Amino acid sequence: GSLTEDGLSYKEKFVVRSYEVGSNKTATVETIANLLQEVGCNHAQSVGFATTTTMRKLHLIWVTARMHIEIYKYPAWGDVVEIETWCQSEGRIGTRRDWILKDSVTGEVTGRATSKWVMMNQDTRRLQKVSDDVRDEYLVFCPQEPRLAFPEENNRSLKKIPKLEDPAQYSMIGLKPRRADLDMNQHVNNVTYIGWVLESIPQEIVDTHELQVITLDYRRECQQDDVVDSLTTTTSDSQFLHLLRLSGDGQEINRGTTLWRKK
Amino acid sequence: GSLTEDGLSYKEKFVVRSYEVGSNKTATVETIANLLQEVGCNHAQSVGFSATTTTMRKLHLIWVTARMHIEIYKYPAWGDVVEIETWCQSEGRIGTRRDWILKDSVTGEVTGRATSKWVMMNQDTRRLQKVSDDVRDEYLVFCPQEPRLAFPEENNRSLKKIPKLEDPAQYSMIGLKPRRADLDMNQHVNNVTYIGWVLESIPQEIVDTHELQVITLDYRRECQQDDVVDSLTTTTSNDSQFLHLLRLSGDGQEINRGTTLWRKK
Ligand SMILES: NS(=O)(=O)c1nc2ccccc2[nH]1
Ligand SMILES: NS(=O)(=O)c1nc2ccccc2[nH]1
Ligand SMILES: NS(=O)(=O)c1nc2ccccc2[nH]1
Ligand SMILES: NS(=O)(=O)c1nc2ccccc2[nH]1
Repeated sequence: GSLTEDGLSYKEKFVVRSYEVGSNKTATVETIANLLQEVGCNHAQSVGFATTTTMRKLHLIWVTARMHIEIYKYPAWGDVVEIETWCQSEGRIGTRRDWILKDSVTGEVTGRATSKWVMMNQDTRRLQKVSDDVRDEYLVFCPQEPRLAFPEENNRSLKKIPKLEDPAQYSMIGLKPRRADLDMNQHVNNVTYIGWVLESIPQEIVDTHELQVITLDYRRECQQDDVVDSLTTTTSDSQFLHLLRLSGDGQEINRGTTLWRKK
Repeated sequence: GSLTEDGLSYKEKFVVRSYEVGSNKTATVETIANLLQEVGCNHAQSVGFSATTTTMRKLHLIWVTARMHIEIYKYPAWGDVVEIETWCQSEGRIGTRRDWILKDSVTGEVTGRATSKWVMMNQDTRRLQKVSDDVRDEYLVFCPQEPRLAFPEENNRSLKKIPKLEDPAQYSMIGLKPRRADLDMNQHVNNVTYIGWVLESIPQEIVDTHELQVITLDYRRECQQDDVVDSLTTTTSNDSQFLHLLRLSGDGQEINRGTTLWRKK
């Protein structure tokens, strides 16, 4: 992988692996989300990091508030996918990381993704606005004119998501993370939550449809000793409303929506 | 990746990913096992497979793992390049063996080795059978004919008999179940998931103070998509050794048994 000519974005190519594909012999949405995360990490590394030196002193970190992914074509096993990523400052609200997925052979856009990030103290877990000091250190690595993976007005990446009401139409209960679900800092990897959301989608939908769009809001993290219930209700293509909550007290950890296209 | 000059083995390089590493910023044993599986798949593809031979597909026969043995001396760090060489060997009518050698691409030193025993099974009845001559002839042209062992040694750990853990277990992790990411393209539980489930009953204190050096796993029965598993461990022991058992949560039907050896950091 490498930074582009202007040094304001990063590209990397990936060969889709045998264990990364589902029943259709194409990459799962979890494989795609892991690849987006990997190219974001390589981008941060290439420009010197995604914590700045002043964030490290103040015990501040970037946390995902929302992830939105749209896939037109999932790459097949053995195919090469090229992913371009970049970051943008959204004033004192936080930052945004965007991605464009392309088929390396044709050059066509096969997918796009966007994510909203907020600044949090690692210890108290309290959200803070972005200070000028931190903003100035990040801006030299971002394009200053707008660059949006989802430019369109009233697009699906910025839609408000409601809270699923009991009883849910479908459910998968007692979900718990194992060591492979954790990142290097022993926190549950963000991609695991996408997997848990999808566990309450019936197998008949997965067998007859392809997932086209997924929007996920992250409210609270699942700890290593927590147990999660995944709830889904059809709102309609087929659209669903989703809710992840702790198995015991019913504390919300995530909410989202999915849109599926008939094969 | 590519077949070597003689066409009897296959090599591939991998850059260790951010999500593939544990707390030490080095690859997990599950990442290593996924990479071994990936290089085995690429080897089969390079020599014409899609690893079912012509006679196997008409007879509804497949290769299934009976045992997996992995020894790691050094886990590659995040961003490091690991080179893996793999090859197959016929073991007469018993079945086949796939071996691997892991190397640090910069130094060329051997950082790990693995071996696996495979048996022929009818896909539908699940009945094991010996390898026929017609099938054996079809895969011998892709294997070295003189012995080539990742584990040569006379009393090596890869061929040791594993006993059945007796109740009560010292440690346990109950109610483990697969999610869609744990399945392969054929909707069967991926073999690597079982390694993860075995490791779930190892205490976090062992994981924090030791590195896993050796793992031997016997596969007895598969976990179906609607099954629930209990992972059991008892210490059998500088180094710490454990005896492992995976069984179905309900009737206690054995699915796997194994051993692990851990060395103090
Ligand atoms: N909320 S989180 O993204 O799961 C998270 N919180 C964290 C605190 C310290 C270090 C890493 C963290 N990752
Ligand atoms: N973080 S976890 O993957 O949920 C986890 N923590 C563990 C501590 C001890 C034993 C098993 C464990 N599994
Ligand atoms: N026993 S197994 O390795 O989980 C397995 N059985 C199978 C039957 C048909 C197709 C793939 C399979 N994988
Ligand atoms: N155990 S699994 O094969 O990952 C799985 N999860 C499921 C959720 C809903 C319907 C069928 C499922 N199969």
